[PDB]
Amino acid sequence: QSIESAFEAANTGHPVFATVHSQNCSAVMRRLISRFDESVRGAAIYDLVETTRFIMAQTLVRKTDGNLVAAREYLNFTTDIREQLLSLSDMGKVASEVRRLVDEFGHPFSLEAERLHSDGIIDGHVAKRLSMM
Amino acid sequence: PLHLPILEFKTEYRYPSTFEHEAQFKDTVLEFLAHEASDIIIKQGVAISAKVKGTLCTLSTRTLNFNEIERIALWASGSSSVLTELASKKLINTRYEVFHPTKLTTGGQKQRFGYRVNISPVYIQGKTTAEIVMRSIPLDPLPLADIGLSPELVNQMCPDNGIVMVAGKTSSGKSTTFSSIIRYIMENDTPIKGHLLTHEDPIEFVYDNIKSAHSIIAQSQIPEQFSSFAIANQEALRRTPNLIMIGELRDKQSIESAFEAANTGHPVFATVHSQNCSAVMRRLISRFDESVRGAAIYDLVETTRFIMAQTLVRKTDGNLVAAREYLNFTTDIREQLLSLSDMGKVASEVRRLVDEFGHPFSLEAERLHSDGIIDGHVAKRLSMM
Amino acid sequence: LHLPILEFKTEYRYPSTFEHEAQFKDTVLEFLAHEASDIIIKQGVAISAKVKGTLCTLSTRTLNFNEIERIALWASGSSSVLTELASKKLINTRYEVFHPTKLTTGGQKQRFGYRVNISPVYIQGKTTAEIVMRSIPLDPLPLADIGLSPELVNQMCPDNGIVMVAGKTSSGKSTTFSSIIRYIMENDTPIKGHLLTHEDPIEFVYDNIKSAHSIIAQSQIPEQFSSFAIANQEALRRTPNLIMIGELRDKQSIESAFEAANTGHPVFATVHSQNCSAVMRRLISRFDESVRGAAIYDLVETTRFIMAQTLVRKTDGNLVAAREYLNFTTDIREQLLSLSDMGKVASEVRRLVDEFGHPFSLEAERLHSDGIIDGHVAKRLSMMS
Repeated sequence: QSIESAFEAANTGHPVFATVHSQNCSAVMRRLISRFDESVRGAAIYDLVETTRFIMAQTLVRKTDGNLVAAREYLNFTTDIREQLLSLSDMGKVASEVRRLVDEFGHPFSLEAERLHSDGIIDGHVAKRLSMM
Repeated sequence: PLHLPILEFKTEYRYPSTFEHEAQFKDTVLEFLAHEASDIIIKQGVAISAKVKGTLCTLSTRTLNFNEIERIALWASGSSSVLTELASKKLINTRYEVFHPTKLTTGGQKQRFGYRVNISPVYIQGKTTAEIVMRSIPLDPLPLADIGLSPELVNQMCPDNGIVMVAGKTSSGKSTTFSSIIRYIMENDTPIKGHLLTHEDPIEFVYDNIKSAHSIIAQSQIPEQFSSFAIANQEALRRTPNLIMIGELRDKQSIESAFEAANTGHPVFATVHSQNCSAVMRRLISRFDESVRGAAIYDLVETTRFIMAQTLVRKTDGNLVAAREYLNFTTDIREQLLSLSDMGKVASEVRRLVDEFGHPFSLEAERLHSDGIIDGHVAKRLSMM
Repeated sequence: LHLPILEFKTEYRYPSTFEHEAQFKDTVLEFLAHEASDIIIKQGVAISAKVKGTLCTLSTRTLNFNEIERIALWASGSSSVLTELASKKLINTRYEVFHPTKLTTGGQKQRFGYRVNISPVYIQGKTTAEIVMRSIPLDPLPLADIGLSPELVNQMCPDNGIVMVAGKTSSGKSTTFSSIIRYIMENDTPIKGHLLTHEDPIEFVYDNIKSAHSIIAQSQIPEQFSSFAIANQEALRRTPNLIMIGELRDKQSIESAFEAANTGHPVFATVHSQNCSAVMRRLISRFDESVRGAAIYDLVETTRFIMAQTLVRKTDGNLVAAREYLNFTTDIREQLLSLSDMGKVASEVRRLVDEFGHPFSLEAERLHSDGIIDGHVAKRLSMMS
């Protein structure tokens, strides 16, 4: 019911900011879809792709200092990306696709870990942990 | 000085030093109303602001203290226990009418503006207050020329049967479009005449002051008179309607019900939350499982007579115009979509068909921009959809 | 001065203000002189009726919410109906008007029968009722008129078990069942004796059906029994040879059907379902998983015959009933029982209707070959239902 209310607020023309307890963007999509039964699950996937504009996953990792930094995956849902997500003939794959697309067009946790690691903000170990997210 | 919301110059009033009385408050309200206000917001933290031209304007830099907002709150609520109720966690929505003395109607008596007033818990500088919000309530259906529609086009939108859909993100534009179309229906000789039911969320528009030779309208409120929209339609079948404003098509059951209504005798006006006509098609089709999806596409193509997506774009001038893309589902179009082989290309092909025979968003932006109304960039965005 | 059309009067002068029921019945009779089919009473406007589809009235004068109160009292079974309206109760009943001037029947008198919706509306800030009465056929229709073969309906009248006709609300299941009962008691059929019908709105009456072997009692279900559950509990207390129950809509209705059938009665049920498989699946879904096995067994064992039916418009422009049906024989039923998985029953039933029944595809083929439906219509029938 929360996810549906977010849908309606979005489609009634309003920015909706929402928090999700998932590890990463793929996990966000999959988790959101899990809420909806198979009978409604097509409609739900279409609503979710059509209304989503942007997905950020965050985690806290240890800086070389010992302080924490927020590493972020994000995918930005351009009209291109959403058009691509809709046209996968099987929607069981949507989540997977998102991953792919995040990898191709977004800022995956691997890329963020490379980026922190190049700036020396992060060790190799937590870099590896973080890419694995 | 500090960053501030915009203040338009006042009309017929000097700003109150402090909000002492409901007549002061009302005078502020109709000053706002001169600066045509979509909505008006009272919060203690900031000066009174209203949504003029879909932006936030404030009349003075002065910021109301909590007692001001308490008084205003008790005026608009009409209940002293308001914050008492707010701790009781009862949600407080009511109506607040303000009458502008000098203005009067075509006939009528005394000019009235309704507001829907929600009073909602907020939390600020460490504790609970109320925020008040007054949404202006549309007065009467606007003439079609007034809202940018030609009598011809709406003639297209007034079939003997089937489904006319208007599509958009915001409810205001749909309510306005369909209310205008219904007033035009009542006032003119048109294929669809007789009993007109509308199943509205907030009954936005009223038809008390629309003269009809041939037609009657019955309006029913969203939650409170009819619990469901399903309930309201199922009962609608019992009401010998000559046109059914169904409300939004959302779930499989809503659009199957719409199919039902159309496939008896009488027109159905539906709104859809999608950006353009192709998007309308694709979205409605989404509601249906693979196995049922063929039958569903057949029903959708055969029942549909006309699809309008509208948006609001900002003209160079400093105002908001409705951009409309529309396709009329004439028998040729319907046959062409039925003549498809995949039948899953119906969305694409509907796009193509809007390009060929409809009014695409690109053409609408080209015509708007060709005239003074919109700049090249907003025209670009408009064509993009 | 703009007005809907008003009739030339036959017999009576319009009341200054509606007070007595006899004025209202007289008005209905005036409308009937003009062969008026439906009547809308609403607050803003004069009492109107649809003559040949077009709205009309007996006077320019509008009605006060008071006389809409009165009229609502008269047409509806219940008293003080507005509180029932604010209780989100759906108020459909039936209303009868006997002809004053000794218009008599083939027998002794002549009566006119009305399906009365009362619906909540919103007028000028206030909740109201709109009333709509649709003249409805009084006597069940012969099989030939609704296109049923005596052989098939004999197929569908067991000594025991459940006969279901499924369909959309606007598909005239009630008509089918009324025809089937009239034929039941007019002909020599396996089912004879005391037949009870429980009808929300009672539509058809059997007062003019002479039977050699059977008596029929009809009970209206809001007004005479508070609930369907109560009426079915009471039905067994009586000595029924056939119980036309309600829609099978929730667990309790389905269970009442189970009880009636298992105490050795034909049970006639409607289901809100597009096809037979869909009927089975829907009924099974009503039960929790813990009880759903038992419920499935009961369902297959008590079912004797399943009809889904649609009204499809035919080449002429009029509409006829397409019917898919399966007869549940001992062999069919036991074959539904003897599955590795019972959750598959629905699927199976699909299969079975294709194999042993009259599927929608076959029905569309045979309608189309005899040139009843246009080919598009046949395709739609085959696609799903």
